[PDB]
Amino acid sequence: VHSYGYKSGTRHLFAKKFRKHGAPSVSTILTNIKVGDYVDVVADSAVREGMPHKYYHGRTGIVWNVTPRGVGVIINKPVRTRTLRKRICVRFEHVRKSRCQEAFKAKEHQFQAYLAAKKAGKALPPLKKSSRMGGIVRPKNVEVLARRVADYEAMVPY
Amino acid sequence: KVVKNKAYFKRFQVKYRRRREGKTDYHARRQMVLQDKTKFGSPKYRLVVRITNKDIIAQIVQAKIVGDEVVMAAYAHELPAFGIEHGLTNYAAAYATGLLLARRTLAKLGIADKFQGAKEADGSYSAVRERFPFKAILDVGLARTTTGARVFGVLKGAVDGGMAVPHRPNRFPGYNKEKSSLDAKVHRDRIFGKHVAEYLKQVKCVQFSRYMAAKVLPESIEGMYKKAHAAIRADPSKSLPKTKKLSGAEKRAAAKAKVAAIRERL
Amino acid sequence: AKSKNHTNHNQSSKNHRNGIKGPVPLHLHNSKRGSWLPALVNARRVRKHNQKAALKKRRERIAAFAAKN
Amino acid sequence: ANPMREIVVKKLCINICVGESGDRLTRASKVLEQLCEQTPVLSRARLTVRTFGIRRNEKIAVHCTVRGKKAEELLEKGLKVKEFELKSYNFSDTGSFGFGIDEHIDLGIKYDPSTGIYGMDFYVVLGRRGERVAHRKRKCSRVGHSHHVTKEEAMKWFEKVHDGIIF
RNA sequence: AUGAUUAGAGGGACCUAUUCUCAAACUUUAAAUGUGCAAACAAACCGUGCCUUAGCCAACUGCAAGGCCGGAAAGAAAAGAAUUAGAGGCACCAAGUGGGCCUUCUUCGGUAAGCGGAGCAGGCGAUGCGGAAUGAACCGC
RNA sequence: GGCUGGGGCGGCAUAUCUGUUACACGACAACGCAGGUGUCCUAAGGCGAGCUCAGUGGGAACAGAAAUCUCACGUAGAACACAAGCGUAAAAGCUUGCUUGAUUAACGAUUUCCAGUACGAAUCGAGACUGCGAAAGCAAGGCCAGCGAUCCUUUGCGAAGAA
RNA sequence: GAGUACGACCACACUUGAGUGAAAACACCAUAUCCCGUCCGAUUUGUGAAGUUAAGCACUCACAGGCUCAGUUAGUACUGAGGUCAGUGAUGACUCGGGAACCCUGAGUGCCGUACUCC
Repeated sequence: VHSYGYKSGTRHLFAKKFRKHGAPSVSTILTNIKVGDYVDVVADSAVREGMPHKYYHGRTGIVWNVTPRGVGVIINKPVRTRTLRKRICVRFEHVRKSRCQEAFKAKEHQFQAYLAAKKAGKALPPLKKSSRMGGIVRPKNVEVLARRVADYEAMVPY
Repeated sequence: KVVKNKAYFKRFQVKYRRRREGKTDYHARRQMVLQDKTKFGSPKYRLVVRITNKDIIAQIVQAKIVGDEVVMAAYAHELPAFGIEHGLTNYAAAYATGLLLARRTLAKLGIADKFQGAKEADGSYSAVRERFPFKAILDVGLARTTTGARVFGVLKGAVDGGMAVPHRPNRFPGYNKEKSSLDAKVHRDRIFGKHVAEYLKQVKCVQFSRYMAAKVLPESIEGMYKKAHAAIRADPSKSLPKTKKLSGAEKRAAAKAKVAAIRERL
Repeated sequence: AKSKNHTNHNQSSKNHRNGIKGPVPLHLHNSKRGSWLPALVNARRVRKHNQKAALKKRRERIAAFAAKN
Repeated sequence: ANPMREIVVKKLCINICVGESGDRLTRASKVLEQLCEQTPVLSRARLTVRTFGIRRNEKIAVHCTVRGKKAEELLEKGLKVKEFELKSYNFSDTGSFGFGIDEHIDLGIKYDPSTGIYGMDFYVVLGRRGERVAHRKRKCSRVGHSHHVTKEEAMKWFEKVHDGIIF
């Protein structure tokens, strides 16, 4: 980076992948964003206006303001001794709802559905056990490890 | 020379199926489907008018990710139930469709008799909007929107049916454009089919063969549609009564046989 | 004399010596002045009516207490 | 199996190239209206040359397109000039024709002591009735290989009506 | 693909398929080390709960928001399924410093340099002590 | 004046923009590498519609390697004021139509550089009056370099009428 | 089992050469008073329905090109941590760990919604 411009470092970060070129698909226009929701900021390059800065590409935060064509996101940018909490304004083409929170909110459902399942039983599925615990092994086939005379002429090709 | 070179297909990117097939204009619906993000999932409909020669289709379509969904759908070919037996693709029928769609959706959504809209179809332009009427966009498709075009006939078929479709009386037939005013007369004549009723009398083997054979008098036409209009409004829901693939072994087996066949001749 | 030197050398050792303080919680500063206004207005038009209803409950719990005893 | 696929003449395109604008162009523009009965569109220049003597956007040529009954009778009227004989060198791989026609007076129009005598260029496009598929705005797609007109099939078509050819 | 590039063959140049050899300012593909967030107490999850709106819509008890009132809460199971010499957070006032240098690894200019210039870190500077006979910086500490 | 492999002479590494160095977030030096900036545009701005480009191949009076017509192919090999990168094919390119969103915009917030100061440039908004479009929508210049404190000078708004 | 209208993912869908297509559709098509638009009703726009599956579209096919997934390439290249390790060096192996890519082989050749309709 010689010139320290606005979008000074990027012929790759902002390039579209090979044979993925195109303008943004419908499915990302028909997503809707509620305030408080987590989001990935990934800048699409086929929409000029509204891009996030080079730093924010690839981060996640909590949407806060929602405007007709815009959004806004709260992202943690570490600075000298501290993390400022930055508010950026993006055109939502660059925004995708994050799956980050997901496996947790699925752990919470599979607890409650578990709990209402014990309430009056029906019992419950069995608890899987460790693979690291003991056992006798009954080998179906057994072979020998050795270094072969032939193994060396394979490592000098040609 | 050869520009279909092996490396050409290799880096080639394909346009969307509906673009290859030439069916949808993606820079268009992408602008039609979109909505203010502050309106979150708020349902937004659009009425699509697609005229396939020998027929007309007017649908009211909510658009969502898994796919578009259709509230109700009207067709020109359902008009014979209402008394329109000939010229189902003309402007007059294009008006009835969309008067059928508009009245069939307002029964669908339950609005029913609350919104009616002008029954005289002494066609004229009015601004679109104490309750605010049901609102749907017109989706032209790939048609050229030239003034007079039938796609905008369905438009005021719906408007006259109570649906609120934002428009300006710019492309309706009978519009000067030298003066900003629409002439409702020439537009009415086009609605009830006078443009067709005048062009039979001018003919009397191929052109209008079914009109002449089925003995429609050019004078009866402006009354034929008029009865069908008031019939659509009464009963909306009345309509027309009532190689196997080769497997992975077969493709390969047929191939090694085809080679050994010609490998045995030499 | 060449005075133009630039280094990052000792820095991230200094930046972590009082540590990098983690972010401020979501609940702490909201202060929505950004903001999309017609939603912001309709938020205060409610947030007033929640004051009356909540300051009324302050009175109904004064009576209901002295009512009890 | 040949129900719809008989060959027909889709368009006859006339071209008059003139390396200059001005009178002789405005005159030849009148040579076409008298002939093909349509107000012509005049080409411009795509690039400068400096040998031909043409600069860019100079209004070089005046051409016209002709379809239907005007096209057949004008084809005949121009194909009689060369006496229904032409060289198979002149058949495109797409099945089309061309004619020299150095004299439009040979095409039947009375002379005016203004315009003079111009060279004409006739070119004919033979196609089967199904080729809208490649033009229409919606659902546009290829015509298909079996259905194209061959260089040979256009030769026979010309040797079916007003016969004869030379190699 | 873009840009370099050697040779023969097949159908003088061409055309076709290969071939030898490359790229900091080329790339289909694409690591290791990294980097953003999340992992249960102002939170989230659940409800034919209710209130409020000059927000959305052709709806209307749907969606937005601030609440209220109930529900449950391995306080986070099982699956290798965390650990901590983990008191978090805020503030006032102020000094010195703002010539650095050395090293593993990465690294640019130079034939090179005990040369000049950077990256991630560790040191000397400021610190001895034990060791490499001796040495600022190496080794152990 | 200054920077400066002593100073001088030269240069501009002094304010700056794209690619690379730069080590797959961001950040990163040199008188390191390869180029730019101080402008230009009432259209080269805004919008709707129609179209497809560079090139190749067959064919057509003169007419040829090269003019214009026609057909086929054509993943951008063209173009987008300019350096470079990125992005774009029923367009962001080309042709054409109507236009002045290149105005005003209540002291809104935010990014970039960063001390999280200013300037420059930019993003997201709310209000006014609008433009193009059937409509959804698009537009507060031409994305992103093209620029300016205190003081001083200078122009615009604070029409008339009423209380 | 299919068609049409709208579609989501956007080649397992494309490209080329063949083959076959019940009904209904789709389309090609016939035409140019009226609305409308051009040099040309070609595109387009308005009227309609005499003809054909020829073409588009749907389907099948090809030891087809491409593309998708999995193998192999290969625990090789590379790489985080380590040495008072080897070597004059260039570099390399080793130790605790992560671990590729093309060619090459085999297998696949769209799928999923709403609405209306055909046997």
